Amino acid sequence: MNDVIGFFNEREADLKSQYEDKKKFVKEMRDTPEFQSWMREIRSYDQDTK
Amino acid sequence: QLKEDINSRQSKIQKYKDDTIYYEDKKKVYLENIKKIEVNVAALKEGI
Amino acid sequence: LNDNPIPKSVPLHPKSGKYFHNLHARDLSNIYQQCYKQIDETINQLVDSTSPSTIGIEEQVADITSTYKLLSTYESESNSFDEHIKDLKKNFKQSSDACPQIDLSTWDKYRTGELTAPKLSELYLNMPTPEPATMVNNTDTLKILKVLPYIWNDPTCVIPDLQNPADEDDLQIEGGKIELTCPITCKPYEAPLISRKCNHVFDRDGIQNYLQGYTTRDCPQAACSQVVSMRDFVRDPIMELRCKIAKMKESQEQDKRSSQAIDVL
Amino acid sequence: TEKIRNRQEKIERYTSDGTTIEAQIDAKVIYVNEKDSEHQNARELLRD
Repeated sequence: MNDVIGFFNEREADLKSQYEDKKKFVKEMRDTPEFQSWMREIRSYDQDTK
Repeated sequence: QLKEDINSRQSKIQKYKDDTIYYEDKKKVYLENIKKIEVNVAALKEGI
Repeated sequence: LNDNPIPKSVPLHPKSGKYFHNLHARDLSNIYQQCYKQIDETINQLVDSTSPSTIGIEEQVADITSTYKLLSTYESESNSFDEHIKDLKKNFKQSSDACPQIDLSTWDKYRTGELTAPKLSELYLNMPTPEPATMVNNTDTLKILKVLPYIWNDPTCVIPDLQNPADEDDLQIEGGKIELTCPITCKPYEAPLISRKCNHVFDRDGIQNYLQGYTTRDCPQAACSQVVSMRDFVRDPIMELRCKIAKMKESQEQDKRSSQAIDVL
Repeated sequence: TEKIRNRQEKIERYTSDGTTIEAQIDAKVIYVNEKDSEHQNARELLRD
């Protein structure tokens, strides 16, 4: 079970790598306001056109 | 005391034999892996 | 079942296999052989310290031979026990040699209940007893006993069927007709020797004076045409035991005669 | 492969060392048995 705990440690390291990928995704979610300021506005500024 | 030491080193020799068995197992596993990978790159080149 | 978070069954690991091979049984052989040797030497010093004036030797030989057979049975059952333990550990190692790998799926399968890896617990709690047979009776220490009874009547006699192992008490000791002196030396021998093929007792000095000079010399007695070599002869302590017991009885009767001469004078 | 070769060289050197030390312990057993006859010799001298 100590060996299994080491396997759990490597698995949680893989899960931390997955969280790093998710941080890259929320950075892609952060890269969205770069155009979402215009993507959220195309629903509003052109009232009749939209 | 040294007879018990002989018993312990014989047990260590048995452990080393089991470790060599496991190493040969993982070696043949890696051999099958590299064999399938090389036939994969073969079938790739045949066509590439 | 979920009573224990750890799985009820678990495969074997090489790191654990190291210690598993490091397992060893206690050195019972040396202590058992040394207690056997001390028991037989104390039996010898008992049968040496005996005296014909002491009455009531039957009960004492009975209890010492009961103790002897008890310790022999205990030693044999302990030998069978350690042999069965070795067989059980071999079974454990051969069952763990086919154990699966170690990962999360196997852990989950063994936690939810999977009778795949049998532990040594259930195999050791209900381990089958060896029940050893063929009681060890070929030991010379087992031949030492029973020679003290039936000797105060006629020590210089040996019944021909005394070597019959049909009786349970190591022999069939009875009165017969045998010679106490060596015909080669014509003197009561103190160092006797007898082989299993010739079945004739002779003095060591006489037999060595008769054996040297020819590479193949038969026994002086008849009814045995086969040749007897040096390796064929075996050291039977029962013969010298009987001779020294007869010498002790003679010294005791001489002391008794001297004391009686003291009283009458 | 380097694990296998060092493990097998350790196994063969341990086998040679085990043969040497088993001859050594045989000689030492004969020595302690012959000194046990010297033990009983000194014991009989003390008894006398």
